[PDB]
Amino acid sequence: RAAVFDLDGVLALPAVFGVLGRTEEALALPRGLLNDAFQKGGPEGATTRLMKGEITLSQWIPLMEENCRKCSETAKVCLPKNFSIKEIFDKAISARKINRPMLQAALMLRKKGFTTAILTNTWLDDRAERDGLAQLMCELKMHFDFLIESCQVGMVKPEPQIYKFLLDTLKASPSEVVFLDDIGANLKPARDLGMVTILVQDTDTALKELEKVTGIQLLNTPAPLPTSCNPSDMSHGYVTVKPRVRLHFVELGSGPAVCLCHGFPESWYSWRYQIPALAQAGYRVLAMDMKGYGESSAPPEIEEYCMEVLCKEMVTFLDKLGLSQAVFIGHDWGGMLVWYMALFYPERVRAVASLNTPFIPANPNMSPLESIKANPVFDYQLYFQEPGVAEAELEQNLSRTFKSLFRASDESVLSMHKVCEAGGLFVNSPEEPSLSRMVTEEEIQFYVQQFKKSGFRGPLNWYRNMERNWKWACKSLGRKILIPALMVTAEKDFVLVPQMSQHMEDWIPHLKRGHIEDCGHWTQMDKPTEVNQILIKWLDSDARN
Amino acid sequence: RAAVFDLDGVLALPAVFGVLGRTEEALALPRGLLNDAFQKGGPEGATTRLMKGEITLSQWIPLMEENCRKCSETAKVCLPKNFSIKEIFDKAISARKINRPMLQAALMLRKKGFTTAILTNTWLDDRAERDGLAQLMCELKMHFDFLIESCQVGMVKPEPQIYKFLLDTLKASPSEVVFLDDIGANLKPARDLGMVTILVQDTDTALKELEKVTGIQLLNTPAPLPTSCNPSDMSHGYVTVKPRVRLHFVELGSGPAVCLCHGFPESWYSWRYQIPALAQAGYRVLAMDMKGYGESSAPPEIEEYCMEVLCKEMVTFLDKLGLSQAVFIGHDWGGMLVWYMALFYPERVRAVASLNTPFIPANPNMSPLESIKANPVFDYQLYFQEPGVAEAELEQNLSRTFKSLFRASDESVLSMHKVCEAGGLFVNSPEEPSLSRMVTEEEIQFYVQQFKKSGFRGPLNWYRNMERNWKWACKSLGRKILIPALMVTAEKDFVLVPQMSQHMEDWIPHLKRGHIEDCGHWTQMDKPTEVNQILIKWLDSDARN
Ligand SMILES: CS(=O)(=O)c1ccc([C@@H](CCNC(=O)c2ccc(C#N)cc2)c2ccc(F)cc2)cc1
Ligand SMILES: CS(=O)(=O)c1ccc([C@@H](CCNC(=O)c2ccc(C#N)cc2)c2ccc(F)cc2)cc1
Repeated sequence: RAAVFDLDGVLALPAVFGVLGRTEEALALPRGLLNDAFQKGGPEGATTRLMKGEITLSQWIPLMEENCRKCSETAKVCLPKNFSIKEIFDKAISARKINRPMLQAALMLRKKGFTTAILTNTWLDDRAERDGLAQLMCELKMHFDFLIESCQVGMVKPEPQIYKFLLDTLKASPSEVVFLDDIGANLKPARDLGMVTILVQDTDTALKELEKVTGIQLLNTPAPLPTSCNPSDMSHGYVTVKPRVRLHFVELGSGPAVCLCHGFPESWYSWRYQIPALAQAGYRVLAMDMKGYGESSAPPEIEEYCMEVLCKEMVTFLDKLGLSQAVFIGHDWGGMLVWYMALFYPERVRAVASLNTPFIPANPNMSPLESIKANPVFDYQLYFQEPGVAEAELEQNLSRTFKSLFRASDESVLSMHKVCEAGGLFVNSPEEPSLSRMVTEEEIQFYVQQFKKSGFRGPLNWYRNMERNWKWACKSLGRKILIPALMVTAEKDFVLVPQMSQHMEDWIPHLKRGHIEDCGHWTQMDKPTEVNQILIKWLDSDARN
Repeated sequence: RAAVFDLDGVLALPAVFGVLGRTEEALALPRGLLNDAFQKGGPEGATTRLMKGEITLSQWIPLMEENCRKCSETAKVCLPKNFSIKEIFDKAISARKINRPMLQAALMLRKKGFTTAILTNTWLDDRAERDGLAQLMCELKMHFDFLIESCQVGMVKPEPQIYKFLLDTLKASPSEVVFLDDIGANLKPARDLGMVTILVQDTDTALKELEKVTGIQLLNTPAPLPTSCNPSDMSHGYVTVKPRVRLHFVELGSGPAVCLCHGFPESWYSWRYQIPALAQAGYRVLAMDMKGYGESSAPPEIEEYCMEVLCKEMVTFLDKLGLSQAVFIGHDWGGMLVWYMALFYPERVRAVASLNTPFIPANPNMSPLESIKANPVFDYQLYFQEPGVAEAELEQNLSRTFKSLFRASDESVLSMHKVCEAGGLFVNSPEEPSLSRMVTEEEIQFYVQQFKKSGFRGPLNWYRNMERNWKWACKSLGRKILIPALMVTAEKDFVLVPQMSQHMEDWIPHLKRGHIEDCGHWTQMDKPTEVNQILIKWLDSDARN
């Protein structure tokens, strides 16, 4: 089945066309005058030339002016002193926003296997403010299989040929397609060809008709998840920071650079729900494969994964990309890394935020090993110390590893206490775990394929530098973090517990906080919507300025 | 040999330290008061803690205030009502600019085989305006082999240990190193260790001493070329636009996106002289391998290289990167592509500029083949038509191909007239051309290695769509280009001659122009300095806003 949506008055409101009407009233012009001038000449008039791509919007403005003068002349009325078609359309175009419920329905239909398309009468926009529209189309168009624009195909609704062209690109028969439009005249040829047609006035009634005919719930459905990433559709970047070390990243959006740093044992892909949201919010997102992971290099030496070297390489990464600063947002081990970036390279850090991981200053009077002992839930970290032991258990069955790890707070385990005595992470774990509700089998297989390259040696080495990190961290014991900073705690992270962050204000006076209840350790995919809301509010506040 | 430069008062002026003096005068304070408060406590004072990285600049401010109060108390003077150390240093830091002649000397020394370094007493900067400094250090640091900062190594000049640390990272003996500094006290330990030392007051005298001791001309040398790109040091991006098509690009900088499009038969690397300049000027540069080239995909089908498909893929490229617009700058075939982007996708084009290639509207009354015949210098294009003929000649000896093509206007040939009758491009060409003054043997071998992947089939296919491009271009004959536009002509391009652009104002009313005399077809490497000046002035005018 197929579903086809118009843009103006359907996926975007208010219909620019509906501004003519409101404008007429405001200026106290005769009803319909502006709409009349707009369509004047029908098939051979200025506006049809515009919609077929014969001329640009800026060439059209003067033509529209002329039609307005002729219409006012005929109607025996005068147009206002500073009457300006340029200004009127600027405002109408800018006012138009995405109709979220209609978009949501479109996403549901595609998710359930429909091929979807936007078919729109539109123009080539060369106005100085054309970027606003450019941004609208971009956001919408990514959610659809096809976008057919009159000005690119040289055809316009309601000409019968464009409907045949639609069916051809849909590779579907008319009876297999639903077509939604707010303009009855433009529906007729669709109906004539035999497709199901919906006349959109109010969105809710339209979606009622739409769910009735497709047999799929579209109205009053549960809150959808944020948009995710298809790895194959992303821009992949590669930067050599040292002769044998290259960092891979995925990049999306424009605006202030935002560098996302994942935890153990994860991937750039762990940010899949924030990447599109942050980009759409006006940021240039750079989601790293951290050293040891995925398409980034994974040298064997333990020392290659100490915080001092990892931080230095992140600075080099910025240097090579030509960035003086980025905002750094980290989760888990990535969260610890970003605190040290703030502490040692404040000049390069526009702002810093950590999910789950608190900033804990080094204790100069206690070995890090001792500190780890003094906390039952930290037992698995000692298990990780001896090279080879954990690698073997984690690498044995990768699908099992990730299905056991990536689980919501209710779906547990694992129980990271008494792991050493038990003799392993999964010693009490099923061979074939159920799939957690947070992930799909396909998402799990992505992580599986990523870890086939380098395995767990690199990732585990992040844990094998306790003494070295402690020494380096001690150098910072006189400092405070005084750049913009955000700490997000997760109620149900049973290792990185919210109370671990209780004293951070001592080191970070102006610290801002967020808190997510009913949220386990895997914050980004556990509660993506709330994560996105927290980060975006904080970015627009403390980074973007 | 090695050369080591201080930052403040050497590679950057004025020395922030020299603001204390000017500030004292402006406020009519006792001479030296501010400088005294700044150094108070010597080895154990607040400022030494700052320079060793014990505390940040923002923690230091209050300490400096206190020292100022104590000094004024002792001197029996009062400090002004709104005396503010924060404000004073903000201004001093911002005023500091790169000392271009000193940098130039450093570049020459490195070019001639010196290992170079910056050794600086500096601080961890967590001020709200820290990015200004971040940007200074970034620009400087890329030109040096090492940067040693006191606050990162926990040592400060003039402590003897930092000089030993310098020598260790230089891997050189004292007698092999020259050390330039504006502070005599900081030179002594260097001199004591036996290195050559230069006390920098005025830059010119310092460079006089420097050239005398190195035996290399540093003063009043010819204008250097702009900074180039080392392919291994760049960020490389990859985007799949279609199942079998991926576009590779190099990316540098932040700010408005600027997409550079090369010509035939070139590479992203053809922009090597503009990439660093444009980034430094405040743009995010994306230099493409165009379809058919380098690390981009090279499908065999001729139709894959028509303008309609190439343009559509560039739009998809923007879509996947999350960019609503980019400025498009093209040269040669890239220049033609960018004109069509402006014409068919104005919404996505922030601004458009072409080097050499004029915009020539399609002639609806003449086949493109006919038009090509009507111009002797276009003869080589007919030679290119039949698949396989030109590929064989261009692929036979790649080094020869590029050494013959990439030549300044005086160093010619080739003579692209009567190529068909002659039976080939190089039929009158030497087997082993001399190396043009525009390129090095190493640059030539880069192009050689790039074309080993896909050869010339893809690139030649750009020429094999004359009829198809003409048909598509005819659809635009009613339009004008009304977005910001720049045409740069080159006096000595004997194919894309400046007079070919004479009527462009008819189609592009607000067209801006640049013109480069004594410039051949290979504009970017022929006259990189002037290209950079023209583009940057136009960007800051018509794109950046
Ligand atoms: C029981 S639960 O709440 O669901 C939960 C589940 C999984 C984990 C993570 C934790 C990984 N992170 C760190 O070990 C870490 C340590 C120090 C700093 C510092 N500084 C940062 C991260 C984990 C644990 C064991 C694994 F084999 C894989 C992943 C945490 C809580
Ligand atoms: C004699 S000189 O002045 O030094 C000179 C040297 C080399 C060239 C370039 C020209 C390539 N470009 C185009 O053929 C082109 C055509 C139409 C549009 C359009 N629209 C764009 C480019 C060239 C020519 C032959 C080659 F084998 C390789 C490269 C031009 C002038």
